[PDB]
Parts: sequence; C-alpha cells; structure tokens
Amino acid sequence: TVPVKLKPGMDGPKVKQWPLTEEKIKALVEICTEMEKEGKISKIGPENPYNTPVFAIKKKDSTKWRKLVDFRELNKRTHPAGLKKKKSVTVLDVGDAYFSVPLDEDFRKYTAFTIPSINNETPGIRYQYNVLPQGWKGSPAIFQSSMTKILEPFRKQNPDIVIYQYMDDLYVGSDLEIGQHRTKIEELRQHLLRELHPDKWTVQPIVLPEKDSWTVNDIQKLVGKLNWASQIYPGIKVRQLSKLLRGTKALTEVIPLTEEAELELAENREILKEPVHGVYYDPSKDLIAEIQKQGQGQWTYQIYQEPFKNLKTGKYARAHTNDVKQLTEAVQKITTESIVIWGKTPKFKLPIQKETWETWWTEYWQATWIPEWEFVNTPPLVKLWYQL
Amino acid sequence: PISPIETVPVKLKPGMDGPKVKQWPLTEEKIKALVEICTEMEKEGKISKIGPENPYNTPVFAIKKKDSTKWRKLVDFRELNKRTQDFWEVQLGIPHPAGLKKKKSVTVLDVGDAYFSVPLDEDFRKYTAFTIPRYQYNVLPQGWKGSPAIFQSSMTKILEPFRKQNPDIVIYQYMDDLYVGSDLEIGQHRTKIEELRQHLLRWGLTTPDKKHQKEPPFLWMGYELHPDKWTVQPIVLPEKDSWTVNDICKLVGKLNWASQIYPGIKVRQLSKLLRGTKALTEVIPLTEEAELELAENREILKEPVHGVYYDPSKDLIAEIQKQGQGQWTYQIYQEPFKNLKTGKYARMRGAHTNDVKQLTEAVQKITTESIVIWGKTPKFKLPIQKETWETWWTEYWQATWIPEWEFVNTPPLVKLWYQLEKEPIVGAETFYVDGAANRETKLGKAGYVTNRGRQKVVTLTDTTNQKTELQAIYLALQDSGLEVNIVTDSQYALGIIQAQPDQSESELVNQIIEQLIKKEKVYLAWVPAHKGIGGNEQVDKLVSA
DNA sequence: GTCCCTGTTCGGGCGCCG
DNA sequence: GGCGGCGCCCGAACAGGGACTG
Ligand SMILES: Nc1ccn([C@H]2CC[C@@H](COP(=O)(O)OP(=O)(O)OP(=O)(O)O)O2)c(=O)n1
Ligand SMILES: [Mg+2]
Repeated sequence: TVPVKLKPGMDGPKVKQWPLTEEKIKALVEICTEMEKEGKISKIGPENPYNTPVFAIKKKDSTKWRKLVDFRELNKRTHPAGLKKKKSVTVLDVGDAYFSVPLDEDFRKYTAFTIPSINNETPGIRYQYNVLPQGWKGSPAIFQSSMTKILEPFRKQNPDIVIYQYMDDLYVGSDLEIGQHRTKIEELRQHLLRELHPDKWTVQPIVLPEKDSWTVNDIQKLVGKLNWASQIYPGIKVRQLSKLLRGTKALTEVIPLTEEAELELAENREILKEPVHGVYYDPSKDLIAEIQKQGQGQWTYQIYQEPFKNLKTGKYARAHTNDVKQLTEAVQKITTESIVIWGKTPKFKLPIQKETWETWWTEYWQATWIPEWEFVNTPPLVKLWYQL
Repeated sequence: PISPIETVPVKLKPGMDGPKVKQWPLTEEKIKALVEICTEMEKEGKISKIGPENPYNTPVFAIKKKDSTKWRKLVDFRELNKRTQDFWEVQLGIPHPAGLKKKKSVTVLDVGDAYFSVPLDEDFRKYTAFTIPRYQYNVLPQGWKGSPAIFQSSMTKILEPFRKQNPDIVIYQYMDDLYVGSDLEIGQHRTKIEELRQHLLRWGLTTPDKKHQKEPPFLWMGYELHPDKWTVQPIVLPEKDSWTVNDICKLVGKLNWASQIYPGIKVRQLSKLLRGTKALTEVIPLTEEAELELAENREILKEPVHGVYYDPSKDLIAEIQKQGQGQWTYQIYQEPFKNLKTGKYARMRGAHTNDVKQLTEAVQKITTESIVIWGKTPKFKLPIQKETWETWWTEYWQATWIPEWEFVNTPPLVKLWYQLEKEPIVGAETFYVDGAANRETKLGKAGYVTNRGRQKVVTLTDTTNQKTELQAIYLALQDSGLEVNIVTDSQYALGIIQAQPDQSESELVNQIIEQLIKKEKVYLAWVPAHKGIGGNEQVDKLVSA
C-alpha cells in the first residue's frame, strides 16, 4: 500500500448525503452488497466523522447502473499538448482496475459514504473503501506505476498513438483513419484485459452585425458591444460611430453610415478577427468556465483564468427541450474539452438557481468525474455580447 | 439486559481530558427517583461504583417521562460533549406516515430503557462519572452527544439479520420505536412479532408489554395510524391575551407542524411579527393582518382532517395553489379528493421576484420532499398556462425547468403581468433617462430628455445612485403614453426590470411595476454611460449639479 | 480603494419525534 | 435545566459586483 496524507491543516470531508430516488437507492444497495462481499467496501459506524455523498447513473442504452461517489471535497484535500491535435481521440473507461490495489489503512476513513433509505425507514448505512476508490484523484496517481507497466509494450509498438490517463479513464489519440483507429483501440482493449475529433475544435469568434440599413437603436447596440469588447481587444475604436448619434434622435430613425464610420466598422471587424494578445496558460491557477443561455437550446461559453484573457470560447447547439439537461450536457462537453486540452477540469459558473440544478442534474450526468461549480445570476449584457 | 454487541470505539478530542464539574443540588423528589434508578442499574451492571481514582464528575438531574409516573435520569454532559470526538449522524431524517403503504397487520413496539441496554467503550466510561448527594456508566447515557448515533447504528446492526430473512415485513426504525407492518394474517403476524421480540432479546433489548400496541389506532411518531387513515395527534394552539416572542414562536411552530395535513395554513404575518424583536420575553402587539391570519388558521384547525397511505402502483400527483404574498399551499394525493399529505411554501427569496419564479421554487421543494417520502417525483398540477411558462422559458436568460405538469384553472392564475418588447417601437416617444446622486451629501437628481424635445429633472434627497436611476425610469414611465422606448445607462435598473418582477421589497420598484403594467408596449435599451452617446449625453449633463 | 445592493450561509429561537 | 434528527423563520456576517473620485 502507498501511504497518503492530506494537505496540511485540512480535515476530511464532512458532506451530507442528498436524497436519492428509489431506483438509484436500489442499485446502490445491490452494488454495495456485491462490493462488501468482495471486500472492496466495509460497513462502518458513526464514530467515523467523515462523509461523502454517493449516487448512481445509468449506462448509455445498457441497464447496468454505476455507483458514482462525489469525491470533489476529498480531492480538494489531497499532460501532452499533442492530444488536442490528433484526428481521433477515444475515451475508454479503466477505473475498474483500481479495485485491485488496496487503499492505505489510515486513509480509508476519509472515503466514507452513507446510503439513505426511502422515507427514513432505517438510518443511513455507512461504508468505507478498502481499495482505490474511483472518482478519487489518488487512484490514477498511485496506479500510475502499474499503468505505465501495462502500456509499455503497446506504446512501444504504437509510437504515434498518444495515451493520457485522467482520473478513471484513458484518452487514446491517433491520426489514423476511423477503421484503423477502431481496430487499434480494440487491440488496446484486448491487450489491457490482462468518440472525439479535437483537430476540428475551433474558436467561436466575436462577430458584429452585417446589414444594409442602420437605425439609432442598432448603432447604440453596436457601440455598446464594441465598448465592452475594447476591454479585450484594446485597439477597438468607437469615435466615428459614436459621432453618428450626436443629438437626441428617435430609436427607429435611420442613420446612414459615413465613410469614416464604415471604415471604423470594417477595421473593428478585422481587429476582432485577430487573436487575443497576452493570454498565457498558468497551470498553477484554476480554470474558470462561464456559460450563457442564448435560448433555442443554444449556449455560449468561455474558458479563462483571468478576466478578459479567454483561453477558449465556444458554443453548444442542440421542441420538448430540457434546459437543465442541455446545461449538464454542456458542462460535460466543456469539461471533456478542457481535459483534452489542459488536462484539468474547470470551475463552472452556472446560470441557474442552486436548487433546480441540485434537484435535477444527477438525472442527466453521464461521466465518472464531477467538476467544481458555482451558481451565478448572469448580467444580461454578457449574454448579449457573446451571442451569434 | 446489556447487549452483547461490540462497542463503538470512542475517543476524546486530541489533547483534551474528562470533565470536572460540581454536582448541582437537586430536590428531594429527584434524589429519591435517582437513587431508586441507580441502585438497580448498578445491580444490573449498567453503572459501576467508583472511587478516588476517578477525578471526573458531571451534574445529573431528572425529569418526569413521557406522561408516566416514571423518571428520566439526564446528565448535563455539555463539557464532555465539547471535548468528545465528532460523530457522523445516521438519522438522515424523520419518517412520515404518508410514505407508509397499507399493511394488513400492524404493530408498534418500544424497547425498554433503550440506551441503558447498549454498552459503552471501556476506555471511555471513566469520563462519564457522576454522583448523588458516585458511579460511572457502562452503557449509553442520556445527554451525551454520541449516544443517539451509536444507538441508532447498533439497532440497525441488530435488526439487520432479521430483515435479511424477513423481506415481507417492514420495520420502520425510529430510534427505539419500531413500526412493524405485514400482509400476514393476524396469527402469523403475531408469531413473527414474537420472533422479533425474541431476537431483540438475544441482543439484549427488552420489548416491554405496556409499551406494546397491538390494536388500532396506533400512536406512532406523533400521529394516530388507523387501518386506512392516519391523523395527527391533536394540535392545541395557545389562546393568550398578550403575546411574547417566545409565544409567537410556539404558535408558528405548531402551525408549521399542522401544515403537513391541514391545508391552507399561513404564517406570513405572524412571522413578520418577529422581525425587529430582541428578547424571548418582549411583548408584541398583533397587527390587524396578524389577527385575521390567526383567526383563519384557527377556523382551519377546527375541521376534521386525515391523510391516507401510499399505493406504489398509482400515480403521485402534487397540486399547487397561490395564496397571497408569496405564500403557496400544496396537496399531494393519488385519488382525487384523498390527500396523501399537504404542505406550504412561503420562503421569500430575492429583493424583486415574480410568481413564475416562486412557483418554480415551490415545484422543486415539493420534488425533493417527495423524493424523500416516496423516492419518486410527482406529477404536477399548477395554476399556470403552458403558454405563460413557454414565454418565460424563452425570454428568461437563466436555466429553469419544471417536471411533467398539467394545467388546472383554479384561480388565482400565474401570469406575467407585462412583457418587454424585443425591438423598438415605431412612432413611440423615445426617453433618454438618467440619475445622479452625490455620495457625500446624499442629494440627487433624476430625469429624462425625449426626441420630441421634452425635458424633466426632479430633485431628490437622501438617495443613492441606484435609487436615482430607478427614479428616472419611473419618471419616464409616468410622463409617457401607452407605448414608449426608454434608454438608460445602468445595468442595475435594466437587470431588475428585465426580470419582469411583480413584487418588490422596494416601494419604488412596486410603483414602476404598476406603471409597466398600465402600458401597452415598453422597450428598454441600455447605453454605456459617460461615452457621449445620443440623448444619454444631454440627460447626463442635465442631472449633474 | 468606498459605497450601494444583492444573495448565501449559519446560528439561534421555537416546533415535532425519540 | 441534557442529547441527536428533521422543520420553519429571522438577522448577522460575509462575499461579490457595479459605479464612483480626483
Ligand atoms: N427526551 C429524550 C427522550 C428520549 N431520548 C433517547 C434516550 C433513549 C431513547 C429513549 O426513548 P424513550 O421513549 O424515553 O424510552 P426509554 O429511555 O428506553 O424508556 P422507556 O422504558 O420508558 O421506553 O431516546 C433522549 O435522549 N431524550
Ligand atoms: Mg424506549
């Protein structure tokens, strides 16, 4: 076993369990009976003062449930740049392997969880892990030695395929054609039993209205957008366009664009086409991912570390649509992007009330990891500025 | 008897040590009751006589029990509790009779002197010392912060094998209170009850015969369980002449307890009666709205009410109704007029808000409460048009969502009382508004300039910049006709007004909302301040002085 | 920075249960 | 007059963001 301590002066997670539907609870009881029989978990008592919330998710078109422990708090208290540039990158679950390696005895208390019961018929049944917990940021770290040993021959015989471990799964990337790629991934699966295309990921720019008839209102809107933009591209001038509004006009009045002003607008469009200046990735600082609801199932997002130094901007596009479900699919897409690009999940600023998201998000979660999030009330100007 | 189960390993906090506190003087009654209890407990192995080698003590006392002529020995273990390790509580909540399914046979058992049958960590007993005007505990004491968790977990462990080989018998387990339900005939049921009582015995837990209920109505967890109905044990409200803060706290707590089965309970005004108070003994004169709300609650309580039991095969239906002033009542039922239970939601979130927001907040409260009691989201029946909701969902820039719901037109309805326009209105007079406020002197100006050449500036005292921007918008709304375009330089006011509020803690926002409702078309637009834009420039020059 | 406004958290009353 | 659980409600303490001074 590998001894593990916590970050200094920090104490273990004490997070209350949240309600589970009957079918999640039934799956959790089935799964935890199987896991206790095999010695992976053990019943504990209330003298362990630590706790971490547990729930379950369903497999895509399968009828097997997965137990998902939310180890965000425990993780808080405990990468190749060529991966972004490959033609096909496949995500491949390997978390199961962590159930062969034992967990440091003195640390097993910090992994405790509590299964609830409908209507509080019984007190919660507490358990702790005896093997490497999936979802913990310590399991791939410890298992790195065995994984390197497992993949030495594959990596050697396939020197162009990039394999990146992130917590519970591998990211396998190649420039191969879909058929050869599928074959090699199956080779890797058979060998290991001892999809995404990031080259096509592009930057969603900031774009301005193109039109052949401008009104006082349209130009006020344009000037506001450009004003907010100059805090990112400091070469943006508004002098001429702003001159076009001198006086006190009706919002509906048509305002012909002068030559000077039309030159200002064309040069501004060009400026917006340029890359942002002075944006460097800092791997010590945390990633922020901001999201805006643009309606019609269209969402905009920005990944940055300091205000106005956006590392990435993008969109998510998708009758009986579900806002919460579209939002969780959005954060999962953004997090998968960030794990391919920076090997690090972002801290999300969600445009939703805490209670709605907390009631419903688990119904739609599909991935083994869980990112940080805060909830925010969006100033409508920002949605206005990043829209399309 | 003492349970043979293993003891829960328990430690003090690091660097801490047992309590040394003198023994308060108790009356002759408590001393007699306490000696009569302690001689028997020491005879029984539950406490042990100790001597000068124990340098610890904690005050003891006694209180009459549930209603009986029996006594409870408590220990003021506040010190030891401040010095004892942290526990993880396993009681994740309180069971509710509405989540009970109908069973043919039902019994309720109590375990006798419960804590006193569960043993205590041998290394820890020394710290539990006490004296009577000197013993130590060998069993779980009452007043120690770790006893409830250790007992609830021990009783779970004891019941585990029985459940494992009796899946057709439901055992609802509140701390030592056992509800046992089955679809067996009375005979087979009473035999399985006997098996259970013998099992609890092998593990050291007596089920006294006096505390054994065998026939309806069962008293359980505060209620009366009948074969097809459940009711609440009678709720008696205080009828004081003069009211104190503590008295209104008792009143509102009893009304909250009633609100689970009595529909339409409201506490908003009684709750307001507690805003500024500072003492549990301060007296509060009722308002007139307080009088009316309390009278209404009383007339509700004067009516015979009952809930029913869950049927997993039928649908859960939750139906919500709007009371005045951000209050909401709901009923969860399965068959039209036979409620599983009722409830209320009146939590006032946000300075400014509309009914669609509150209705959403209520829907998610009901959803989580129902996941707890049945493990199922209900089907909602809401007083809101699918078109109202779709409109809001479209024009509201935050993620919002409601589960499967159907409309019922039992009024009052949930309406957006006005809609801001997406594009500016042709021909409508165009108002450039602004406000300014001197931070030192709290003086301010607010006003507008229009395209038809109208100007206005009002002077304001004791205001702030935000207040004065809202005053400017209000000015424009008052002096305009049914269709108006407004251009402001504040994201604050724009952001309040685009939320489409229908209530506000601010009187000014209320007046603005009334004006917005009066209008037929309004268009609100934002320009960056201090930029020399349009009429913003001239109204900005106008309200600075 | 300072001020103003808004939202969340947490603790302290009481209710109910044991 | 002790303990734990859940409920409500209110206010104090704090965080965060927009607008402002010279
Ligand atoms: N005011 C109370 C009531 C109960 N309990 C705890 C102590 C054990 C359990 C007691 O439940 P009771 O119904 O009082 O039963 P008891 O102590 O076992 O006594 P009895 O023999 O009357 O059942 O809950 C407590 O700590 N404080
Ligand atoms: Mg008892």
